[PDB]
Amino acid sequence: EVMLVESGGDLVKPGGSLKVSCAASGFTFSNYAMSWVRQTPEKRLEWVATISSGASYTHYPDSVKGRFTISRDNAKNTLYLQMSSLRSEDTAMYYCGRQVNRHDRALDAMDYWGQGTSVTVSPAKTTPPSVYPLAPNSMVTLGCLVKGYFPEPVTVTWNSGSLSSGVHTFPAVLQSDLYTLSSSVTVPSSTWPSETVTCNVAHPASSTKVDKKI
Amino acid sequence: VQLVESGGGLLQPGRSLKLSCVASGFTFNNYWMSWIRQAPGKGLEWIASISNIGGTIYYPDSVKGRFTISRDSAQNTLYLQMNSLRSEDTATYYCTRDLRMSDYFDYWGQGVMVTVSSAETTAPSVYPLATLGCLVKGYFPEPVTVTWNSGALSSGVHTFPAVLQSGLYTLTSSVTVPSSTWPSQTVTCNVAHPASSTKVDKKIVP
Amino acid sequence: IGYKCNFSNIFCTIHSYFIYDKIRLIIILPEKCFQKVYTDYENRVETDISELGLIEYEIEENDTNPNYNERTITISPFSPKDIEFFCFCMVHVRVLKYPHNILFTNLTNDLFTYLPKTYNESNFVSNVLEVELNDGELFVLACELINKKCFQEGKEKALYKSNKIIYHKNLTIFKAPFYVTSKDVNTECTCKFKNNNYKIVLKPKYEKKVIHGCNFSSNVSSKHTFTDSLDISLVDDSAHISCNVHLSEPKYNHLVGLNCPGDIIPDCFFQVYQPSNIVYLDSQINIGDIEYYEDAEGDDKIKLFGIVGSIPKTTSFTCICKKDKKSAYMTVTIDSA
Amino acid sequence: QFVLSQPNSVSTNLGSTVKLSCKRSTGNIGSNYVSWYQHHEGRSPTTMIYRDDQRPDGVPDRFSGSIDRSSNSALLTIDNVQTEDEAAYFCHSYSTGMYIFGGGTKLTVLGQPKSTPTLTMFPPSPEELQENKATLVCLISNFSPSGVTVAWKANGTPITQGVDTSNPTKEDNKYMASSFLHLTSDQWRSHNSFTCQVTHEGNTVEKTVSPTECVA
Amino acid sequence: DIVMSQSPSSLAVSVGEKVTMSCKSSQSLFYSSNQKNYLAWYQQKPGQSPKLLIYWASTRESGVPDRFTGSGSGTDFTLTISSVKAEDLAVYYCQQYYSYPPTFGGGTKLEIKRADAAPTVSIFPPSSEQLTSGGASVVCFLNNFYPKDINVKWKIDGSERQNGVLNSWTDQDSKDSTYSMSSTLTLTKDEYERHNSYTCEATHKTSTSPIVKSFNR
Ligand SMILES: *[C@@H]1O[C@H](CO)[C@@H](O[C@@H]2O[C@H](CO)[C@@H](O[C@@H]3O[C@H](CO)[C@@H](O)[C@H](O[C@H]4O[C@H](CO)[C@@H](O)[C@H](O)[C@@H]4O)[C@@H]3O)[C@H](O)[C@H]2NC(C)=O)[C@H](O)[C@H]1NC(C)=O
Ligand SMILES: *[C@@H]1O[C@H](CO)[C@@H](O[C@@H]2O[C@H](CO)[C@@H](O[C@@H]3O[C@H](CO)[C@@H](O)[C@H](O[C@H]4O[C@H](CO)[C@@H](O)[C@H](O)[C@@H]4O)[C@@H]3O)[C@H](O)[C@H]2NC(C)=O)[C@H](O)[C@H]1NC(C)=O
Repeated sequence: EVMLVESGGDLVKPGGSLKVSCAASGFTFSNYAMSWVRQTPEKRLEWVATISSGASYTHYPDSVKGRFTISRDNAKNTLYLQMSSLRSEDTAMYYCGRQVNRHDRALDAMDYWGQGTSVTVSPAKTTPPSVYPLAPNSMVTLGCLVKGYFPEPVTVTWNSGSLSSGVHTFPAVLQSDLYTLSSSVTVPSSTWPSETVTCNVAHPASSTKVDKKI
Repeated sequence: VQLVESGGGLLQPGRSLKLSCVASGFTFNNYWMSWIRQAPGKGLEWIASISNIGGTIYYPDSVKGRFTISRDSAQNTLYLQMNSLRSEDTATYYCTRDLRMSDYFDYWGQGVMVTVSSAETTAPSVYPLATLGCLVKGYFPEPVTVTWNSGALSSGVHTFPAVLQSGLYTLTSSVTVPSSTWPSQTVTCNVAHPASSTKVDKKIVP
Repeated sequence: IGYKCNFSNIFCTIHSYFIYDKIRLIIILPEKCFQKVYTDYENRVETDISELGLIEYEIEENDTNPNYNERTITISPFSPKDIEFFCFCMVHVRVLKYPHNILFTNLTNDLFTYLPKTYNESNFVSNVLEVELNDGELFVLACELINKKCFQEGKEKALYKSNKIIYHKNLTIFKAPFYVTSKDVNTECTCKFKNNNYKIVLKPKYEKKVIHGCNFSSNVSSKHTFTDSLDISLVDDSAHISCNVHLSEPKYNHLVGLNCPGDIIPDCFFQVYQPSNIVYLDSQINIGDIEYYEDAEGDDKIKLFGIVGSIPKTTSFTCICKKDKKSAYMTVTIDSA
Repeated sequence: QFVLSQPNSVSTNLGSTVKLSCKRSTGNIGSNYVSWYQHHEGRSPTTMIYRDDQRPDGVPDRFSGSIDRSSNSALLTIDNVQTEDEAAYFCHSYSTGMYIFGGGTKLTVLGQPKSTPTLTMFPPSPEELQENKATLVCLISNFSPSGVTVAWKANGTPITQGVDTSNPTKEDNKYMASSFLHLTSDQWRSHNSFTCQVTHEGNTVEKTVSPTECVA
Repeated sequence: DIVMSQSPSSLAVSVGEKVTMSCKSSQSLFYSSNQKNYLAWYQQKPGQSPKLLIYWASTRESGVPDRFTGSGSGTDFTLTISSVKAEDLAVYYCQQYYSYPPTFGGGTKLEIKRADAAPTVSIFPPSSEQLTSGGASVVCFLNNFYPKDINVKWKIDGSERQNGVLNSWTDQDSKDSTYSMSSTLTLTKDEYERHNSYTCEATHKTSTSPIVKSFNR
C-alpha cells in the first residue's frame, strides 16, 4: 500500500521556523515528484509548494515565496518543508501529496494524499488539558470531557481504539484564549459497570497523555 | 638542459612587455617552471610559478593581475606577460626549472634586465671642484665621458661611479696632480655625453 | 571532425558509441562496404547493412575527388544492439551501444517513429519544460530555433556546460557532463514551432557524489563525498601514506579523483606516475571519451575524471599529494575483465 | 608565513670554515625544505644545497647544510674557502604556494690585505651657487673589503634626507665608492660644519669642510 | 492565478438519486493539441484527508465508483453521481492544474435528506475531581437525530440563563446518517452549590414538548 505519513505539528510564535517531514513508503520515491498543500481552518485549500523528482526544480506561490522551503531526501525516501518568518495566517493543516506521473508533466493532480499534520501560530504557550469523566438503564451513554487546553488538536479514543460502533466525538470550541471539547460513546447497558471503559486523551504540543476511566 | 632568455629593455610606467624563456633538452611537460627576479641591491624575489601542464598556478600578491605566466608545450617556451609596470619592477628577471618534490630550482637561465623609469634622455651640467675633480650632475641615459685636457692627462684619472639621486645619474671624476702643476698650468675638464651629443669644457680656477 | 583511416597517402581498429559521427575511409571486400559487411569473419560471409541492428544510418560514397574513392558512414546514437561489422582490403568496426538514457523531445512535423517513447508540447507547462538529467545522459529534440542561440547559455549566472553540443540534421542534442561542480546550473533553448515559443530548461539531478577516491583534506564541510578520507596534516615527515583504490567490473560508471589540501604531482589527472615517470592517462587507459573535471574548495584542490565503458588493459597509475615535507600516495587500479 | 633572516656581509680568508645562517621567524624549519643557492655577480644563480643537506652533482664536499631545531635555522657550511667563492648565497623554503627567500649574505674572499679608505672632500662650485643650489661630495677610495657604511653629518647632527650613496664598485685593486648631499644656497652657508664619516669594519674615518674657504 | 468558482456552496439530496456538481474556471483549461482538460475532483470526507476522483475531467482513478462521471470542457465542468450512497457524503473540491499556480474550489458539501429521527438527550453532572479545581460544568449529550436544526435551552432552578454556554455540532454519520450536538453549562463552584435542580431542554421537530432531562443533587 502507498503510505505518506507526515510529522512535525506544534505551535510557533509569529516569526519562528519549523520543519515538517513526510515519510513516503511503498513505492519508487525517486520515480514520482512530491508537493505540499495546506487547508485553512475554514476548510479552504491552498497550494503550498511542489518539488521535482530529483530536487532540481521547485515551485512556490506568490504568498509563501522565499518564506517556505520544500526539500526531499530520496536516500531515506522522505519529503520535507522548512517554513520561516511565520504569520498567523500560516495556521492550517499541511498535506503531503504525490503528483501523478503517468503523463510526464511538472503540474498534475495528486494521486495519493497524506494523513496531514496541522500547525498553529499563536503567542499563548501550550497549556495541558484537564480530563473530567462523565458518568450517568438501557443503552447507557458514556461521556468524557476535555476542558482548558491550547492549542488544537487533541486525539481522543476509547479503550485504545477497541470501541468504535456508535461513538461520537464533539468538536472543539474556543474558550476566551483556550479550547474545550467532549466525547460520547454508547454501549449496551449490560456491559457497564461490569466492564471498564477508559477515555484515552492525548495532546501532542505538550506531550500530554491522560487515561481516565469512567 | 638550457634556458634561453629573451626580451628586456627600457620601458616607462604603464607599458607592457612579454619575456620569453626557451627550453632545451629535458622533457618540458614533466617539470615545473618559475620566474625569479632581483632588484639592484635587494634579495631574491619570487614572481610566478607554473605546473607541468597548467593545472596549478601561483603568484605573490605583489604582482596580482599585473603579471600572467604562460607556457607552450609545442614550442618549449615560457612567458611572463607583465602589465602596468612600476619603478619597483626595475630588476633582472630569471626563469628556472623547479622540482616540486624537492622545492628547489636545479637549472636557471641567463636573466634579462628590465628597466622601468620615467626618465627622459637629457644632457648633464658640469661643475669644477677644487686634487681637482669635475662634477657631472643629472645625466641620463648612462654613460658619460670625462677626460682631462682632451686625453693629455694620463696618470691620476680617478673617475668615481654613478648614483641615482632622483631618477638621474650623477658622478664625479678627480685627478691627483702634483703641487707644482697647479694653479700654474691650465687644468681643463672635458665632459661629453654621446647619447645626447654634447661636449662641455670647464676649467678649474678657485 | 570525426574518425578517419587512410590507405593511399596496418589495422584500422575502431570501437565507440557513435553520436552522428562520420567514419572516413580512403581508397576492399566484401563487395561494396557500408552496404555489404563481413559479419562472421571466420565463415567469411557477406551480410548486408540492411539486415543489421542499427536504427538510423547514412552511408556515403564520394568519387568527386580526383585522387581517392572515399567511403564514409554516419551512425545515429539510436542503436538497440551492439553491432559488429567488418570490411578489409583491414578495417574492423564494432559500433557500441550508448549506456545512457535518451530523452527525445520531438517538436517537428516529421513523425519520428524510430524510437517509440517521445516527449512533445503537451508536457510543457505554460510554454516551459523543466528536464532533469542524471550524471551522464543525452537529451535530444527536433525543432527549429529562433536566431539559433540554444543550449549554451544560462540565466542563473551559472552556465550549464556539456561535453558536446552536437547539431546535426534538425536535432539539438546535449551530452550531460559526468560531474558538474556547481549546485545550480541551467541552460535555456528557446525553440519555435507552430507559431508557439517553447523554452526547454535543463538541470542536473542530485549527483551521487560517490567519488571512488581519497580525500586527504582537513575539512568536513565538503561538497564532494569521496569513498575514502583521511587528514594529511598529522603524519610523520618521512611517513609514506598509501590510499589504493581497486576497481573490477565489466562496465564502468565511476568517478575517480582526490581532494588534496597541498599541491598535486604530477598535473593530475591528465598526467600520472606509472610508477620522473610522468605518463599520459588517456593513452595509459586507451579510451577516447574520458571526461576531466577539477574544483577548488577555497584552498583544497580537487582533481578527478570520469571513466564510462569497458577497459582494454589492467592499468595502474599513482598520483601524489604533498603538504610541506609530508607526502601521500594514491594508487588507482582499474581491472580489465 | 615566515621570514628568512640572513646576515648582510661576511668576509673570509682562503681556507676557512664559514657557516651561513638562514633564521626562520615563525614555524618549525624542520617542516619546509630549504635550498641554498650561490649567486655570483654578472652570472646566473646556481644551486649548492637542496632538501636540507643533499648537494647536487658538481658541488664539492666543501659546501654542506645543517638544520638546527634549537635556533630554528639552516646553516650552509663552506670549508676551505677558495678564490671563486666570493659570491652571494641564498636560501629558499617553499610551502603551499609560497616561495620565500632569504636576505643574500655576500661572502668576500680576502686575497688582498686589510685597507682603510682614503677620503676626499669637495665644496659646491661658484656656478652652482648662482643657481641657488648646493651639493657636497664625499670621495671614498682604495678600500677593501667593501663592508662599509656611510654617514653624512652637518654641525654634528646627522643630516638624513637629500643623500645618495653608491655601492662599492671595482675601479682599483681595491673598491671605490662615492656619496652626495643636496643642499639649498642659503642652507649651506647657514651651518659652518660638514663631515663625512665612513664605518669601515669599525674604523670610522672622517673628514670635514667649512664655508669659510679661500676665495679668488 | 486562476479563480475556481464552484457552486453551490451547500447542497442537500436524498438517497439513491443523481446530483450534478458544478464548477467553472476563470480561464479555459483546454489544450489545442492535447485535446484534454486539466481539472481534478477530490473527495474530502469529514474528519479525513482528501482523495482524487477523476483526472483529465473525465478519466477516473482506479478504485473510483463508476457512478462518478465527470463532464465539461473549456470553462464549465460538472460531476455526477449516478446513485448517491450513504458512504460518500463528502465535500467535493474542484481543482485546476492548467498553469501555475494550481488553485482549488470552494467545495460542495453533501448534506443529505434523511428519514426524520428523534434526539437521544443525556445529561451528565460535574465530576468530583472537577470540583477540586474550582469549576463545575454540566453537559447534555444530544446525538443521532435528524435534522440538524435544533435549539438547546438551559434551565437552572426554573429560571433560564444564557451566560457562558458551549455548543458543539457534529457532521453526518456514514452508517446512521445523523447529526449530534453537545452543550456545556460552565459555572463556578460557589454558584453550583446554591441550586439543586439543573435541566436542559431541546426543541426538536419530532415532539411538541421540549425534550427534557434533569438531575437533582
Ligand atoms: C513526433 O513523432 C511522433 C512519432 O510519429 C508523433 O506521435 C505519433 O503520431 C502518430 C500520428 O500519425 C501516431 O500514429 C497513430 O498510431 C495509432 C496506433 O499506433 C494509430 O491507430 C493512428 O491511426 C489512426 O488515426 C489515423 C488518422 O491519422 C487513421 O488514418 C487510422 O486509420 C487510425 O484510425 C495513428 O497512425 C502515433 O501513435 C504517435 N506516437 C508515436 C509514439 O508514434 C508526433 O506527432 C510527432 N510530433 C510531435 C510534435 O510530437
Ligand atoms: C503529443 O503527445 C500527446 C500525448 O500523447 C498527444 O495528445 C493526444 O492528442 C490527441 C488530439 O491531438 C487526442 O486524440 C483524440 O482526438 C480525438 C479527436 O476526435 C478524440 O475523439 C479523442 O477522444 C477520445 O479518446 C478515447 C479514445 O477514442 C475515448 O475513449 C474518449 O472517450 C474520447 O472519445 C482524443 O481526444 C489524445 O487524447 C491525446 N493523447 C492521449 C494519450 O490522450 C499528441 O497527439 C501528441 N502529438 C502532438 C503533435 O501533440
